[PDB]
Amino acid sequence: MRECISIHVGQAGVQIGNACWELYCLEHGIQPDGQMPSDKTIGGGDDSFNTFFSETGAGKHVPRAVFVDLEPTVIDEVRTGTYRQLFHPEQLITGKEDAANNYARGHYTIGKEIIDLVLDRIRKLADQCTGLQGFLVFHSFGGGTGSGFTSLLMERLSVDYGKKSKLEFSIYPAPQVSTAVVEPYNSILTTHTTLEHSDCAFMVDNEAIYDICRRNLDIERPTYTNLNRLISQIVSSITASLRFDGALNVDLTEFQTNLVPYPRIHFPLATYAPVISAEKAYHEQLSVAEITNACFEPANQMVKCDPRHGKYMACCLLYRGDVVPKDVNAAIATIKTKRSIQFVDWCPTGFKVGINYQPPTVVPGGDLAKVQRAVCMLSNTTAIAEAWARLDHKFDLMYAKRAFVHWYVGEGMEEGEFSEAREDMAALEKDYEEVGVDSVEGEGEEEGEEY
Amino acid sequence: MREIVHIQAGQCGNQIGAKFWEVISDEHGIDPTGSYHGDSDLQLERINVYYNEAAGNKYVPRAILVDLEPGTMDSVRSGPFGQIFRPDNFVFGQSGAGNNWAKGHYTEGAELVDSVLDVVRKESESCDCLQGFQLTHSLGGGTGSGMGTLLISKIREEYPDRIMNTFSVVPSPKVSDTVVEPYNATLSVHQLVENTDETYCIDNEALYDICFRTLKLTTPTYGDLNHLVSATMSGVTTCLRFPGQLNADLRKLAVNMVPFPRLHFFMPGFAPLTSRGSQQYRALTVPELTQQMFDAKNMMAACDPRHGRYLTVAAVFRGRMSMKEVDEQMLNVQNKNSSYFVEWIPNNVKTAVCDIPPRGLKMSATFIGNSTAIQELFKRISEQFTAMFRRKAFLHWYTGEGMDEMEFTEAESNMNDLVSEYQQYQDATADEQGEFEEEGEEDEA
Amino acid sequence: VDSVLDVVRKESESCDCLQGFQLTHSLGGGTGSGMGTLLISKIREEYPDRIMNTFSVVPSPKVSDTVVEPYNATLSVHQLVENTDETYCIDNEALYDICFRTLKLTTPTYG
Ligand SMILES: Nc1nc2c(ncn2[C@@H]2O[C@H](COP(=O)(O)OP(=O)(O)OP(=O)(O)O)[C@@H](O)[C@H]2O)c(=O)[nH]1
Ligand SMILES: Nc1nc2c(ncn2[C@@H]2O[C@H](COP(=O)(O)OP(=O)(O)O)[C@@H](O)[C@H]2O)c(=O)[nH]1
Ligand SMILES: Nc1nc2c(ncn2[C@@H]2O[C@H](COP(=O)(O)OP(=O)(O)O)[C@@H](O)[C@H]2O)c(=O)[nH]1
Ligand SMILES: [Mg+2]
Repeated sequence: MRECISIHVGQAGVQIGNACWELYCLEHGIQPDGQMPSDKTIGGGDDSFNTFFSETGAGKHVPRAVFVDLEPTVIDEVRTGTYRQLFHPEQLITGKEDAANNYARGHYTIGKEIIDLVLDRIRKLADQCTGLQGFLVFHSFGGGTGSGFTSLLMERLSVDYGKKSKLEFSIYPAPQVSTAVVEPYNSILTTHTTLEHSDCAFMVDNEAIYDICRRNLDIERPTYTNLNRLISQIVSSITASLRFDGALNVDLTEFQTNLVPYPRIHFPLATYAPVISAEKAYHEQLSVAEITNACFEPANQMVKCDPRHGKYMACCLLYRGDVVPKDVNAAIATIKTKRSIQFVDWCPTGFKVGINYQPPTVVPGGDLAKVQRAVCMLSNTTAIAEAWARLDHKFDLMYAKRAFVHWYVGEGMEEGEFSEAREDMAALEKDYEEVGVDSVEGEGEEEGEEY
Repeated sequence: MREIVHIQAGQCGNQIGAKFWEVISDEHGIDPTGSYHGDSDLQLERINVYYNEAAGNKYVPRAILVDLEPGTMDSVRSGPFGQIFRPDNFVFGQSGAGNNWAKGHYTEGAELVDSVLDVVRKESESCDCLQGFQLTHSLGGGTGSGMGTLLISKIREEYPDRIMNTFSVVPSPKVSDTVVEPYNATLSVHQLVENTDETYCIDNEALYDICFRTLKLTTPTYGDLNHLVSATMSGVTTCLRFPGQLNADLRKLAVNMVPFPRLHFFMPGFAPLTSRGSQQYRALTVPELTQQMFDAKNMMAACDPRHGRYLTVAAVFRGRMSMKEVDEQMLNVQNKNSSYFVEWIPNNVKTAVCDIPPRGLKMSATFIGNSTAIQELFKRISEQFTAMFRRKAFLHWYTGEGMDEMEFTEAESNMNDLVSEYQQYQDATADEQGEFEEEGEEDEA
Repeated sequence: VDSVLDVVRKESESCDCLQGFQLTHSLGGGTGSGMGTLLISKIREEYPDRIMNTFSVVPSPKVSDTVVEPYNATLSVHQLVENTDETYCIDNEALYDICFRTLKLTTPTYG
């Protein structure tokens, strides 16, 4: 019909997939062991969510999910957790040794020992999609398997299924926060390999989401369970049009056709709103304008570059729940009219708008805001060229001294691989500079009069 | 699901093991009977990582115990947790090294090592998901040092890509525990450095200082020290053995900690450390953890890290943290102290955060740091060696065990090269190796 | 589109005097634009003297709902201009303003 398939790649992808797949059950009434607790048509009906689940037995749900890190410790938490009896036991996949925060262990040794077991179970899910759209991968660019397996999966999928939607969903490098000494290398060996494959790739940073939780939600203590249980609502707001009815719904293809002027410029940065504390939600007005204002606010962005350092190319601004097309048109006309909120000179048409009737729904187990309506935004902009410039800075100090490179060598990797990934970053730097320019015409050299 | 093997070599390497194994029996619920009686399903989930499942709720440790004296072996088995060590996992001589590193490496310990390797093979063929080996030892000792190194060099011949972790005591700063320390430590290094992936440089006078300073005890013995250390070897392996917000495999820290192939000698540390009459007062927080672990005088190591720059540092937390605060305290301590850091290795940190704390306590963290300040210890031991060696002091005893004068000269040269390198990593700039040039002419002919 | 043309035919052999064709679609849409101008340009070869008439959502001047609007609209108008008989231009920026001004509807819905 309209089927999607998610792959949860490495520790971050997995930790995220546990948040996501609480909410994908919870939206439909589906219980933590796949059960539909009450069904108006046992063996058909609505059930609009066969796009996210395959049905078995007497109306038990099996999800359309995959879990993989070469660490049992993070997958066994799926097979012994609160939801163990939801998922499929040959869809909680491991390997014999975890990837040490390294690329080459993925791409040329140990990921390369598990890729054909994974691609096979993916083939059995795919054949059971009557209307396969494509697949999403959830990762960190800074991850070990995150870098090393996504790359090797999308080298396989993009010529296994081809014209099918190729998506990524990525934890994207923090400006000042870090986790690992080896993140710049993991990121840049994956962009080299995988930016040739995704049609659109959707971006968030932990340093911004920590900010959202400390400011907007007014949480003193963001655990990763506090963080990821926000992100759930991002893909819940992206995926609504495939899960519920409405007025102006958006397939997984249309983000591509609209967010991407050029097929290297397909990394749009997310934000989602409203986000308030359980004190703030009782004094706010939370109308569509006021959401849409907070959606373009620089502090409020889910990748931590200020969009004002950039210029906007394109954007996608989907609305969910209590929302009205004239009221939305009014907020678009407002952000548009404030030209100070800056687009490129050449932009004829920069927007993609949507209406889905089902509201936002939270989780059990917080002091949380049960709002009536929400927006989910993705920004395409030269502001990502500020954080490319940071990867250009991080890389060159390490790689000149040739720090760490022997750990990648000894697990299957060329030296020319690093070099040719940074070469691609030398291109990307400029691929993003040949856009931020104004459309004015002319060439060569002159020093005299025409008049 | 992945499995560790451990080596308890010499007097010290084994005395630390006996208290390490006490700490690691308690963490997995296991009574000194060698059976479980524990307090979580998750202690059993990963009881496999250290232990073999013997029949009828029986566990034995993946420990192999190596010496040329039987003395501490009598004291392990008449000691606490003695009954748990299976008899065939004791493998020892009755003649000793007598402090002579060479009598370990060449004469007696060499006559034992194959019979050891059997016990090592029995263990390694039975854990399919074998990930790495550990050793505890003395560096300045004859036995943990002189035999445990050849054993490591024959472990690395049989298990070529598996992790090798090494938990040294080092020679003593101001006065010696054993006279031949500068030759034992320097002979040892030229076997280690081509056969280990991680080496940890613990200083017993730093543990004696830490005990009078942060724990404020005047009388710390080996049990207080052998517990103070075991939080590092517990710590480093917690994020393998229990779930976390960042789980971490042994390789996951080595591959962050080591930037070049011989640059893998570490300064360990731990928080929090507080006396019994002040645990009521200091705060149980992540800025106290971080600033306790980065206190120059909180290092379990012969060196003041304000003398060097940090190449790399990992930081393993335990207990239930804000991940925001783990990150925000790493961010702060690197903004406050940037000049003690190798500036062409920007962002020098690796975090891991396990959800499961030390016994009956709210929280902790484990530090593994790569300062260049470590060069002060190998400077000492090279200048010391030089003063014994340009005179033939003690050298009759080791040449008496067949070592050629080239063996000590290659060793010293090898150490000297490591030291010369450490200077070349210290305070260095992002330089690109160019030289002075000048202008030509434009008057073409 | 052949499977449709077959149903359009089965409808056309139901009409005693086939008047012609009404369409509702969007020019800023994908399918309404692209698969409708496929259908418009194929009908005309099969139904030469009948009228073929269209009620199009057309791009509006202040805002835009889809980024490829100018491509879709202009690729559309290329076919429509020489295979149709009427083109009723319908615009949501006016529809939203008529609902707000003339009917005093504070919140105009697509309903
Ligand atoms: N948002 C978020 N990021 C996470 C989470 N877990 C870790 N991270 C990030 O993802 C990366 C860490 O993952 P890795 O430890 O490399 O996990 P991996 O991809 O499986 O690599 P190996 O475990 O070595 O296979 C870093 O860039 C982190 O900042 C999580 O649950 N949420
Ligand atoms: N930290 C600590 N150091 C000790 C312990 N027992 C001995 N050592 C130290 O280890 C060194 C002695 O080496 P030893 O292990 O006897 O040499 P070997 O048995 O020949 O390898 C000296 O520095 C002692 O202080 C112990 O259990 N704890
Ligand atoms: N006036 C009107 N326009 C609508 C309605 N729903 C969608 N649209 C518009 O039609 C366009 C959506 O294109 P869509 O129909 O999704 O593309 P298609 O399915 O590929 O033909 C946008 O311009 C929307 O504003 C509606 O009920 N009334
Ligand atoms: Mg992993």
